[PDB]
Amino acid sequence: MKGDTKVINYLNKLLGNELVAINQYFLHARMFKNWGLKRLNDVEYHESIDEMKHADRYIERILFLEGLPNLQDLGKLNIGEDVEEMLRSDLALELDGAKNLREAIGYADSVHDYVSRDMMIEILRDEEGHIFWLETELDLIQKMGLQNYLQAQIREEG
Amino acid sequence: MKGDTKVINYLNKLLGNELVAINQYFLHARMFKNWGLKRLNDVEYHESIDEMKHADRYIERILFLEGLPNLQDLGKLNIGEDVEEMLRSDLALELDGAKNLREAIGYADSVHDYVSRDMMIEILRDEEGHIFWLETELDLIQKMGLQNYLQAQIREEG
Amino acid sequence: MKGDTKVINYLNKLLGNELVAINQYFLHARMFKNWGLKRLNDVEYHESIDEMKHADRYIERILFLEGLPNLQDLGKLNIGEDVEEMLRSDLALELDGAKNLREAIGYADSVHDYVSRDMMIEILRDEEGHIFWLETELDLIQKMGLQNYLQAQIREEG
Amino acid sequence: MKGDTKVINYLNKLLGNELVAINQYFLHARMFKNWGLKRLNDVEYHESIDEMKHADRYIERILFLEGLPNLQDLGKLNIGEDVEEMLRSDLALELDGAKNLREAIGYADSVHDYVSRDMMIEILRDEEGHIFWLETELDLIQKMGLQNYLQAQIREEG
Amino acid sequence: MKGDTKVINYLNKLLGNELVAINQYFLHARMFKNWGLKRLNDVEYHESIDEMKHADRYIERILFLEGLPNLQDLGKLNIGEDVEEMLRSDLALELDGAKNLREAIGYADSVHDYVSRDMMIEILRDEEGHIFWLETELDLIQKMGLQNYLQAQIREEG
Amino acid sequence: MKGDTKVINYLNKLLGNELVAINQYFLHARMFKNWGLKRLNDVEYHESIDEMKHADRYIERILFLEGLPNLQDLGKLNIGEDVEEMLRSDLALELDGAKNLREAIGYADSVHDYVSRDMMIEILRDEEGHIFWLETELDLIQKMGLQNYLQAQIREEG
Amino acid sequence: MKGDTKVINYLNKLLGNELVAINQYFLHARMFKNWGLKRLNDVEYHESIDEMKHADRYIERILFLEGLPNLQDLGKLNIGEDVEEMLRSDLALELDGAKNLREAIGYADSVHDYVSRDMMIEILRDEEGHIFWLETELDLIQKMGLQNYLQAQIREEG
Repeated sequence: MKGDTKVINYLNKLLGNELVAINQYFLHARMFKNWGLKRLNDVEYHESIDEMKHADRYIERILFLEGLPNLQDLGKLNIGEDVEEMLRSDLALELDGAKNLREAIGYADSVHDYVSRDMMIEILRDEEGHIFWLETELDLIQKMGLQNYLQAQIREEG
Repeated sequence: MKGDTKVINYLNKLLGNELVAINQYFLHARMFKNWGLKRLNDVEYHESIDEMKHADRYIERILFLEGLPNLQDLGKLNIGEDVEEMLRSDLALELDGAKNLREAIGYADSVHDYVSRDMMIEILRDEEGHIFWLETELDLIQKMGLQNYLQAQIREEG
Repeated sequence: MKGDTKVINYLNKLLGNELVAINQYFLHARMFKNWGLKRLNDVEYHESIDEMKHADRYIERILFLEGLPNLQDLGKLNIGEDVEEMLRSDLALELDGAKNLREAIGYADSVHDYVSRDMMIEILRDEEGHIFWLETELDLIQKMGLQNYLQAQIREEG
Repeated sequence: MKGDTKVINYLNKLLGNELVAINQYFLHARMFKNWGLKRLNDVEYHESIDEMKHADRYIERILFLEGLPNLQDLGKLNIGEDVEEMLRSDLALELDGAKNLREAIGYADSVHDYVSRDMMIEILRDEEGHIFWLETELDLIQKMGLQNYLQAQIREEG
Repeated sequence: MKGDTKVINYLNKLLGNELVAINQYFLHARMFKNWGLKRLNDVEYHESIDEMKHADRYIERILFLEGLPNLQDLGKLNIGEDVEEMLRSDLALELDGAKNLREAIGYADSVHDYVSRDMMIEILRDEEGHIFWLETELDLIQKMGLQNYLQAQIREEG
Repeated sequence: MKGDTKVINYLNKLLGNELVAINQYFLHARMFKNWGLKRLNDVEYHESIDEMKHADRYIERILFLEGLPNLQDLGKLNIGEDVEEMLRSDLALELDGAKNLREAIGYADSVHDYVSRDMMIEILRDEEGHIFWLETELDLIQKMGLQNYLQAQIREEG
Repeated sequence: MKGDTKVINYLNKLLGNELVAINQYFLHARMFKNWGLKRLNDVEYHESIDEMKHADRYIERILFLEGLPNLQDLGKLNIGEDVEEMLRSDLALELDGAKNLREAIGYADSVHDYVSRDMMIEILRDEEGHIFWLETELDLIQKMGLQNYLQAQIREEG
């Protein structure tokens, strides 16, 4: 079903955001894992998987709307070197991504692509949940100190 | 069954205490939650629920005794800005409420409303249990230091 | 995550509405219960519980957006003296609340806070379901007469 | 298998009756439901479903006999404005349809289409069961009065 | 609850679209069945059922909003004579309907009927899923040829 | 444990191959899905997942050996436009990847990194299995013709 | 089956390494246990058991190849006096052992004793897993501090 050209462009831009997040979160997860921070590995790895699910939704929607998914261009990753820097990088990435989503959601509404909009709002809802988690962790590092914080990550939280 | 007017006035005063506590504990709970202090959220939230149950008992008793439950007047909340201030505020609230409960229990006995008294003694027993928990938590903050204390709250206890 | 100030003000206004409904529905329920109208107590009590859930959603959303939930100011309750007056009062409360919600949902859209909007639309949907029930019960009082209507409430509808 | 042309015309006429009943009973059901008359909604909705099953049998039979099912022409609905008027309209509809069925069954026998006849007699048996329920309900409205009658519909009849 | 008059008119127009689709899909289904194309009968029949569910939602919403559901006027059916023509007819119907849905969704938003809007968006999401299926099947007819396509329909897919 | 620098360079090169395959196979998969070729979607999607697992093994091994995983550089994808072209592109990618693996396996042996070698041989064994599947499917397209081949993909194989 | 004499000498040397590790890890384990460091006792004890399993494989392989297993000569143990020193001693022991293993694996290949080689690669894979754990724990001591580190060992991890 032929979709709006600019909606398809937005979907490819958002897909682009997801491809960056997938790689950044996956590497951060395994860096966490390599440092023995099992709890952070677990959360970060599942964020990575969650972004794959988002990318999948963008890809299928683009194909349905008869556009061409772009998995070729990969934006800049920002891999941190310590736990706080890594989480702060994820947070900045999520905030950038949420700005893009808001714009796309607004535009999709204006050209009456309510199904694309509905999908993006669900994804945005997922992203704000991740933003909440990040902000909380970043504050906890300051509140309990880095040594306690790292100690709180070495066992899985199940 | 027409009750003693002053007993009903006491029950409305105690109900008023409960209405303040319900709101104060519920907001403190979600503030804890927003900070990632899942254990404190869990306890604080269930205290709020417990105060709803106490309010319910007062409301039903007042109606049975043919009085008019007053849910319209809401006393002063004292919302804290950090964990210790919030727990100290809850404790002061509990101690004030216990003073009121003691007065009512004495008065109900004097006019032979033993069923109202029996109800209030159970509630007082619940409140001293809460007072015990608060005093213990406040002492632990001092004994293990705030950083260790916050760390001990980020996972649910169960 | 720093939210829009006017959205946060809307959320606090809506929270204020919920705090009124919680108390109004709770007292109405126990009045129904005190009269032996078990069916009405059951529905009314669970509406009270449902408004607590709505308040909870507003409170968590406000805290996330870094605003201050206001549980201190309690609006006017309108407690009825007979079944029809109580239900009509609940209905007026719901209709007033729905106007406020519609306005907030519109504005949330205009500043691209689609997650707050999504939350509020779910709540509005709950409220219109409650309005449907109220309108139905009020009509049934007139159609079967008050004596039959009351008789129909004295046993639980499981 | 090439059927009798006039038999096919009868089946299309009967299908036409079913299409009317489907819509009339479906709307009547949801009007009942909207008024809180759950028992009537339940029965009326299932009659609508049963008329769909009848329509289905006609459609399949017509196609087998190599005729063209007519779903395009929709006869007059008679939507009532109150419960008694709605049930009396359903009853008149059933009686008109039973007349049509009797004529078709007689003709089908006459041209030796015994399988179409057998199908139609099963449907006629279903309809007389519905006519029985309607006559009963209409009599009960008079015998117990409308207020009692409506009270008896507000709960599901297990 | 008195709704917006034009929203109600939209809902009746959409209900009208559904009434056409119910009949068109039901007849197409049984034509498929009569040809031995069991897989197409199964999908097409369940589309008809799905459109009945959509109609039900419109009817109940209209009644809640105190309007009058119109089940009397039936728009033009376009019954195909071979498989490709039938599927293309369904597809044109779905596309026409999606246009109406988009228009209604935009208008409901403008008068703050967010619950009617939310219902319609769910329905639009369903229809685009049906549009996807239709486009796929039509392409498969071209890609594998009609003889292979028909062979692929004669057993149930499950 | 500080690894051999050139081994780490090989692992990053092989990771790079995996990153291309992950994206190429995922897009091909959903293209198959969009075409209704359910069997091909299922296989292609699971190949994509298998390459993610391989990438995961490289990333963890690089980190253990104290190198820096490179997820930033993404090589050329070769997305096909029809089924045969897509499978041939996958096959060329796999053959290129196997050449790189053979080189790396030889080199790792020469510097006594037997654990890296052992890991790569397992991965090579997986890739040759995929190569077998691709070559088989490509031959089958020619042997049964494209129309029969496409028909054989529209149902899941399980 | 008469084996290569030099391979057998390698197997006896590696067996000697295992005999040192078995005793060193067992004593470190019970020293940990005596200090109340239950998590470390658990891991260290199971490493000792794993080295017994490795020794067992060497002994059986040596006897099969018709050599004489040497369990008489025991190399130098390096028992640490505090947790960090003990772990660093284990790590140095593992690294020395891996050097010997790589050499033996290389030589087994040159004389085509591929089964001895295959056994040794599995053991090497085990040892690098142990090296990973050791490096991680040593880094965690510095990152969270010894006091937090010790606190993190007093309960079993399972």
